[PDB]
Amino acid sequence: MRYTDYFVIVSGTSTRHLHAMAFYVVKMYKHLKCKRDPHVKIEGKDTDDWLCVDFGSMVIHLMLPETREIYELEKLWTLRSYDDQLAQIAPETVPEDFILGI
Amino acid sequence: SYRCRSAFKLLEVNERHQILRPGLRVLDCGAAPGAWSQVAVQKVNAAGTDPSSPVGFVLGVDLLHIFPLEGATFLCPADVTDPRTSQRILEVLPGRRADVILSDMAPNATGFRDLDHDRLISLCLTLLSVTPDILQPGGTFLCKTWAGSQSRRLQRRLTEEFQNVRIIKPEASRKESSEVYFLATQYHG
Amino acid sequence: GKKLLSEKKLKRYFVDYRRVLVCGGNGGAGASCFHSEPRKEFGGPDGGDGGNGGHVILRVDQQVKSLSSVLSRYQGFSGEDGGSKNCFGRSGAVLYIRVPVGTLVKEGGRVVADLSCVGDEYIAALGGAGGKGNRFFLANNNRAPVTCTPGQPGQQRVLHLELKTVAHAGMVGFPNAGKSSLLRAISNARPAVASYPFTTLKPHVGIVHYEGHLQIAVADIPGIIRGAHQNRGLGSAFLRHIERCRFLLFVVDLSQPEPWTQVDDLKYELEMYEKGLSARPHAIVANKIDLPEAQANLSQLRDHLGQEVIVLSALTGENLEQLLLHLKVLYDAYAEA
Amino acid sequence: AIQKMTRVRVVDNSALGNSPYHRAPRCIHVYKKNGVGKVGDQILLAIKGQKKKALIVGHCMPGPRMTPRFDSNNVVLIEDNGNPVGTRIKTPIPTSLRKREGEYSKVLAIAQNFV
Amino acid sequence: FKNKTVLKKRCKDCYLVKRRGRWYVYCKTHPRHKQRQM
RNA sequence: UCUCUUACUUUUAACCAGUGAAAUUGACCUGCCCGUGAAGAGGCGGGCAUAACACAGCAAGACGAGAAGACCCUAUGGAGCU
RNA sequence: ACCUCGAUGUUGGAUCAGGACAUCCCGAUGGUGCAGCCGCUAUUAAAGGUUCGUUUGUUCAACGAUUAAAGUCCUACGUGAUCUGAGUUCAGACCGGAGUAAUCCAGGUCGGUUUCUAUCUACUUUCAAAUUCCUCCCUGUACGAAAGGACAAGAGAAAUAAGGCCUACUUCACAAAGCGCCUUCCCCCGUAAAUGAUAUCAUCUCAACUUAGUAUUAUACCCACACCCACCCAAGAACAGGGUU
Ligand SMILES: Nc1nc2c(ncn2[C@@H]2O[C@H](COP(=O)(O)OP(=O)(O)OP(=O)(O)O)[C@@H](O)[C@H]2O)c(=O)[nH]1
Ligand SMILES: Nc1ncnc2c1ncn2[C@@H]1O[C@H](CSCC[C@H](N)C(=O)O)[C@@H](O)[C@H]1O
Ligand SMILES: [Mg+2]
Ligand SMILES: [Mg+2]
Ligand SMILES: [Mg+2]
Ligand SMILES: [Mg+2]
Ligand SMILES: [Mg+2]
Ligand SMILES: [Mg+2]
Ligand SMILES: [Mg+2]
Ligand SMILES: [Mg+2]
Ligand SMILES: [Mg+2]
Ligand SMILES: [Mg+2]
Ligand SMILES: [Mg+2]
Ligand SMILES: [Mg+2]
Ligand SMILES: [Mg+2]
Ligand SMILES: [Mg+2]
Ligand SMILES: [Mg+2]
Ligand SMILES: [Mg+2]
Ligand SMILES: [Zn+2]
Repeated sequence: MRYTDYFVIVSGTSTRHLHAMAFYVVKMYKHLKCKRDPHVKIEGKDTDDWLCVDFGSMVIHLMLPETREIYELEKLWTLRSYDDQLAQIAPETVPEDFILGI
Repeated sequence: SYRCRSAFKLLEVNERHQILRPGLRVLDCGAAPGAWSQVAVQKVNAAGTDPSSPVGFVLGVDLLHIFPLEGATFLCPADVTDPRTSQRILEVLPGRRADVILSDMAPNATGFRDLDHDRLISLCLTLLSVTPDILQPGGTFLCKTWAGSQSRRLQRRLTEEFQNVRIIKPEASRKESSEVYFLATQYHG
Repeated sequence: GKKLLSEKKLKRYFVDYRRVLVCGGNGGAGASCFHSEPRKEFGGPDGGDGGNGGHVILRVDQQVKSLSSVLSRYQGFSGEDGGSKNCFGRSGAVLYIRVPVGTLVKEGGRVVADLSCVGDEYIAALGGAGGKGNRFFLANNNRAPVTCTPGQPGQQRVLHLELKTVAHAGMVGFPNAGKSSLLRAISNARPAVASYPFTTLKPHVGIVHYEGHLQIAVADIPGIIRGAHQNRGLGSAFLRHIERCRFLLFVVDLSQPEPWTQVDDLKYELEMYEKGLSARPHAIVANKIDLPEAQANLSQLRDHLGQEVIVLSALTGENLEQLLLHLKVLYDAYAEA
Repeated sequence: AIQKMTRVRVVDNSALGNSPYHRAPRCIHVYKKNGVGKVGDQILLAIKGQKKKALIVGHCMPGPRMTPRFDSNNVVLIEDNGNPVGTRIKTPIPTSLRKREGEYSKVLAIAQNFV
Repeated sequence: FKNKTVLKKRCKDCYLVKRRGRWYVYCKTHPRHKQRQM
């Protein structure tokens, strides 16, 4: 899975609490950052419930408990093709001879 | 005098069909700036200009604000999609009913044929849902629609509820324009 | 870039109350001309309509913090007049008036808007409808020049913009009870503090930080006096902020021989302003306890006011923590849901 | 290249995208200085009598060499916020989406296949 | 700087000069008093 | 059709050879800018420029060429219709 | 007003623009009732830029989505021997109305012929010395009660404009092209300062003078000249140009 080494999900109390954490983590990152280690960008500051920060080999997701209940990111990444959310949705096939009937 | 040239479209439709009569209750939707309300009040004598002729009633509901008129009351801002606004229409109309429905409402043209069509037709579907408690049996219904795919769909459900569905394209309306008016008289059910 | 040090009399800049006459954009319009062509010399009537007047809206801005920026009279932009060639006038652009967060709009005895939120708007005046042209009125019957009228000047509305400072808690006390001092102690805010009475004329908001990433705003108003209903002292004009404040801080100095009578005077004057203010929930706080005379009178305070009253010093910051506990507890009590 | 008045395919588990309808979704607008939109670019959609923002994820027009080239124009419905309305992306998305400038991390998070 | 055809005094501190071939009014107490000949 | 145009073929084209028109034309050794002419200058005034001579393109100017004149007025001019 | 323009009418639109600044955006300043962020007003600046759809013949306007902004004009309301003919215009017809009628109408509606082989003037590779948006760093800092939120310095990505090119992709195939790739470099003339007289203080100076400020220039490209058999050519209408060991 050609994305990252380590995926991290953390929850928060309030919207402003999430900003606190994300902004501390990025701030501390820069302190301990290697010179050649590229700079990072926080994502979704405008967003209410979901914040994300990508590092080199770590990816972190800051959410409310509300968004955790609807995204189930842990389930997706632990078991890929076998999750419940993929099961409900079925691929649509065109009919043979390509004729629709009512 | 008329606040917009839209009033002339109603005049052409009226003369052919005699949709507006003295002492006949009228509901106008999307009334503002009030060209359709101004032309309606003259014919129904809601202003009470003619002593011998009976006096009607006109109400107009629109999102944008409207100046007051003689013999007409307005409720704005209001949206017909909102069911709350319907009860406010109910209370003001005398005799618990409105005899005439005029629907010249149209959501702002985005400039895409498909998107504009869908919103206006579905807006008329909401009107059709709210007809029973507003429209008196044997009452007349007039709605403004853009031409498209689901124009036929709107016709089919109109033929269920009304005796006759009359497709009108007025001369006052630009010939090159795609706007079409559906008239539906003799309400049953 | 440095903030300029402020004079005590900063009430010169800060404005809480303003009478505004708002008028929308005028119709303008008016064309009564005639088209001519080489082959067709008469051509026909040729009058463009005019654009509609722009509306006036009191958009709320966070970064105004005063009603000083609003003017006595506002006039909306009028729409362009109709020209020849059946050219229409452009409608006027919308006029926006930026107004503080704690603003309230009153027209004719009753409130029309309470714009106490962020981004919320109220239409101050409707722009007037643009007049008709010569091309309008053309029919089979006419072929004639009437320019109508300019038509519908913008709507004239007189309203009172009134600022009520929005906070969770306010402070009430006699002059030189050390309200400003206490605010300076608990918050990072710097209100002007001095020994001479009737300081801090402008209301001062500081917030208090907590561990749960939540902030509680406390307001400091100028000193109040017994009476104040006859506009004695500074009056009770500044009391407008406290309406929005969820609870009150009764700051009482122990320097005075009978501090127990202080709260009695305070509750009486609040009643004089508004009935429910006296019945409104509160906390009583004593100040300047570093002085020995305060320590002497403490016993009789315990006798009259009781144990529930929290005793504090501002200068030395004595028992500040109990205040913070009480602030948080009152918030969690009746400031929720 | 997805420009104005282009039919697109919504490759989401979102209700709005997968709903049966008489119209295919159409590209109202492209958020780029020039009108053409490649992968990663945002575009506005007219679906089911409403406007919705969407992210371009793969397209038929050939791109840079080692980058994949799809057979349908695939978009993911997003809110103005940046939050995707749907929860899952069945269809593979190109990995290139990662390094490109902007809010792509969330969409990567809900995708299963990278090509 | 405000463009004025005729130049006036707003203060005692306020002073005139002829610079760059035009008259100016400078003011240290109130820099708002500044004027330029047009 | 367009975004946004491309490539090739044929016709034309351009060159060599043969045949050989038409509208048009006061005379011309026939420049640019500014002013004048109220508008309108290759040709008048003040400046500037400037060896001579073909061929290929272009259409800004020559109030460009060609017509049974579009419109308004006049004639003690006609004609059709009522 | 006028014996000045127009017998292939005029409005719009296409193409291509030239110019003015009374500057819409980007640049440089002064003041502010300029904390910071947006704002309000004035000076200076025309090198560059200034969107796409729907309705209507639209010029306008309204509406929708954008942008950094979607400027105000002039040019025979620029330009029709470069192009359309949608509206309004000739012969046909209808509705409504006027008129005894023939016929008419500043209304509504349908249809309706756009010629030219360029003689003269003018012109046909002068230089690009490239503009802008966004993101990150600073920094989430200064500032600020908080909410919010900078400037210089620097890094990366794009978009267009100009000039090229074909190794890949693409239309294609000894090649030519874009949908693809490569390159793209100076500052502004408004003010901010000293020292110092008339007027022994002071004062930035249409005083003598001293710094921001060079208060004017690049650098770059080209640059030899037989036969003018014939052939070839990444050169080309012809002519000329390059190669022919
Ligand atoms: N000894 C002592 N003096 C104090 C203490 N707190 C305040 N003071 C004094 O009391 C003064 C109170 O002045 P302010 O805080 O301006 O008074 P106020 O209560 O805001 O009332 P106004 O003067 O009307 O604004 C301070 O300037 C100090 O001199 C305290 O804890 N101990
Ligand atoms: N559901 C709805 N109910 C009422 N008004 C609506 C509406 N949806 C749209 N509108 C409004 O209706 C307006 C058009 S109605 C105006 C018709 C015409 N000018 C007249 O003479 O009355 C739009 O500006 C829109 O804001
Ligand atoms: Mg005219
Ligand atoms: Mg005080
Ligand atoms: Mg030829
Ligand atoms: Mg020959
Ligand atoms: Mg001839
Ligand atoms: Mg001249
Ligand atoms: Mg001549
Ligand atoms: Mg020639
Ligand atoms: Mg004649
Ligand atoms: Mg005669
Ligand atoms: Mg005369
Ligand atoms: Mg003439
Ligand atoms: Mg200027
Ligand atoms: Mg002119
Ligand atoms: Mg021409
Ligand atoms: Mg035909
Ligand atoms: Zn002064």
